[PDB]
Amino acid sequence: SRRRVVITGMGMLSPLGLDVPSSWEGILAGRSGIAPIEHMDLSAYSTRFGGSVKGFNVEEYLSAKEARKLDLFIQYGLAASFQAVRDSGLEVTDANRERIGVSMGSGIGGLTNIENNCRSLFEQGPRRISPFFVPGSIINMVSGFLSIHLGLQGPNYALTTAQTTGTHSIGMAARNIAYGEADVMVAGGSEMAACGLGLGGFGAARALSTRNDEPTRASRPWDRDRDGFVLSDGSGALVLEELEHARARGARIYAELVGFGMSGDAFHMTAPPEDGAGAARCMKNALRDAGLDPRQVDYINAHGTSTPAGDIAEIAAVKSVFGEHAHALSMSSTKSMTGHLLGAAGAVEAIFSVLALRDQVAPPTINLDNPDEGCDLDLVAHEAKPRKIDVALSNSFGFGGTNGTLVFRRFA
Amino acid sequence: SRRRVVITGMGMLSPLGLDVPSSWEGILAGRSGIAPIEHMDLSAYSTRFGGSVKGFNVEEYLSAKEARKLDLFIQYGLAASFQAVRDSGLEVTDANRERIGVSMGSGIGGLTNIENNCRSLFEQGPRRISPFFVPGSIINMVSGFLSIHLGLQGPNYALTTAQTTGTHSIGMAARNIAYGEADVMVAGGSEMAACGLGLGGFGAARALSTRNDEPTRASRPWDRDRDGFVLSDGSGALVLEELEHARARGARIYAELVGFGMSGDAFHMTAPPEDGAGAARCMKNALRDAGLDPRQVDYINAHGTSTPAGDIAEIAAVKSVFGEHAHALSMSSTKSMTGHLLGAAGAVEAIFSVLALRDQVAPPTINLDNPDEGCDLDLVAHEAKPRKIDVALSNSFGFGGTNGTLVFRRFA
Ligand SMILES: CC(=O)Nc1ccc(Cl)c(C(=O)O)c1
Ligand SMILES: [Mg+2]
Repeated sequence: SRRRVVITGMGMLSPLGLDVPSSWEGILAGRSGIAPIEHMDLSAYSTRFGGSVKGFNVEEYLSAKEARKLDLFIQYGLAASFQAVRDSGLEVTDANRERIGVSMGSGIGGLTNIENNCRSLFEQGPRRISPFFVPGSIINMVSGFLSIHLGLQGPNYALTTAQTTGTHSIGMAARNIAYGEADVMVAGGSEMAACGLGLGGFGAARALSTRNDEPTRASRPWDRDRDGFVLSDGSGALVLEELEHARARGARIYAELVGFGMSGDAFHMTAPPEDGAGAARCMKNALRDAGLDPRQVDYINAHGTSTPAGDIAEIAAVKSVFGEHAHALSMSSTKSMTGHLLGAAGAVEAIFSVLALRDQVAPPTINLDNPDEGCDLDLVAHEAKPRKIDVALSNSFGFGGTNGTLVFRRFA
Repeated sequence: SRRRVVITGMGMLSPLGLDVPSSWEGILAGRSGIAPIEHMDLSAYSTRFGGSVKGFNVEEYLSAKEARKLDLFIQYGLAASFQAVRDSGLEVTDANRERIGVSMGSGIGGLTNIENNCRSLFEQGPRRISPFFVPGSIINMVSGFLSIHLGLQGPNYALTTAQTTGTHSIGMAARNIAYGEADVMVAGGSEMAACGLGLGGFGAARALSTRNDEPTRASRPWDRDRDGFVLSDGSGALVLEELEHARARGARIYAELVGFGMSGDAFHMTAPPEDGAGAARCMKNALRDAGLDPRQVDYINAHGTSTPAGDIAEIAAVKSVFGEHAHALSMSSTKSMTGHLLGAAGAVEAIFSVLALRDQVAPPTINLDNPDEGCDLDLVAHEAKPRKIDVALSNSFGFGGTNGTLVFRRFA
């Protein structure tokens, strides 16, 4: 006998914009946020482009003193969190602060800060390591700093499930509210892995696109010429709220969160099984959680990373769960435009799924010039598609075979 | 309709032993696991000792080839997880594999591997980064690799809540089972932060004991001469199981998990409030969750890190929650012997709390020569104390003001 959970605020940094409306305008226009990386020298690397956050001004959110302590992934998570809480109009008081929590996560966390501190350590020894190195670099410090700044005393934790983090963070936060452990949660994820270790680590695994001549064409989910994912930075946050709580204060409700599914593939450390069996189990678990028939799904925001094996596994899983209904729904990958924000991917894609419901439009899969063998569903190639969307699903599948699915519905 | 949750298996690597029985024998004997660190040169560091895992043989669990790809924190978490599943006697089958999940977490994760790959990048170049850098370093890969090796297809995730990680991992895993999302979970935490960035980062904060001439006396919770925590390595895992599921297969039940609390302090990024208000809120949440009178608590395994501020905050929190009953319960810090396993602390201390119920004994606080002002409870100084224990609490507090409490009870 679970409580209902609605979305009352959203916030974001992405390669398409410094907030949700600017990002979404880009999504509906089919704009690429992918460009050559300017913030470090990648002349000797096989991939020299990605999705950067452009023109981020941390002093809109933090003092220079505060910002110097915190890794960029924490700055980005706090920017999205602050935006979402402002967007919600929630007032934190002594009467409600024990009922408001935070679960903001990251896949990889503080790589840039670890690189910088490794420079000090190797060239000078331990005495030059920052006294703020540990608290400024660990993944739970978005949740930590947001709770201290806003006086949030509810459940305070952080998920780290690689590329599934943002999806699991939102799902588990929704369960906190549904089961009475909180009335409000700020949830989502953040990532800034564009450093030598990030580009070099994924480069060494040969996982990245190397289309340096045309970065905007590199991310091409389900296209026959795809050659790996595009690495991107950013953050997404949602304010999740118990429905009667939202109604009592006259909150603007964007959508309802009706289902959350999880599964493990138990298959391989990085590759999905060819048939997407774990992804299928995860989507079926999310529909059973929501009490929905597969035929009720109108739109899927795919994981769709532009990897050879991953994109085909997702078609196979959708065909398995939805049967002939797979030919009626629309499915798109916004990673075609944003690239892969890793731990933040599921958070920004949850927001895109909520806005697909608000605006009754399926975002395009750009760059889908020549769909690959078996890639024969409605993948919204090239241009956004206005259509009826009552139910939207968002998928994330990550290293270790860890899967998450969120189901959103229009709220009346 | 919440289901009951019991503990049916446990596993561990600690500074006292390579499994649960050897570690617990050390605990009941008042043995220190703390020694000068041998695995690197710390002559330039202000702290040169800690709790290392001694004589670990990963080849008892994994191929040498597989182990070379994995940070030590992942090797340690897998070892504890394998032990716990073997200890439980559970058989993974097609009929139950979707109902068995894993939530193994870490505070800092793969710092040694990230440091070593950073050294390769800076001194040689990006082509020397390991192709296994990402999957061998990120925190979700204990859950990932355990699910691949055992065939576990249920909920697969990882928490990272700094020094609260193991406690939160066990509590949220118990909620998964209680609410019907799984029937079995393997849950706990692992840590190996003894690298330059670890010892140097905590050293730069002045958080560590610097008692280099007497490492076995350094960790001295509530003692007037304490001067900071002792950094330690290892892992703990529990098999959590729905009660009817355990009974149906004739499982040996160690104890029941009856309560779980979370709270945020919302106070400071690293320091606890002097009055322990967040810790008190957390313990009250956990006792109400368990439907208990506070007078039912017989034993508290304290966080008890040997910090000036933390240890006195915990006395204040216990006096606030328990009133006159604070003088009737026994409370001890096993960190007096193990040191602080950071994200694994809550997992190993949950195991010690369960063994205090099995053996009807309060583990000692060693080194408690001169209890500090106001530290006037039964802190089980020096020697283990046999006594009646029906209910045991385990507390963890961490950076970002994150708090967790587990309540365990004897099972008939
Ligand atoms: C459908 C499915 O299971 N896809 C999947 C799983 C895991 C990863 Cl890591 C990726 C990817 O990033 O391409 C794709
Ligand atoms: Mg000792």
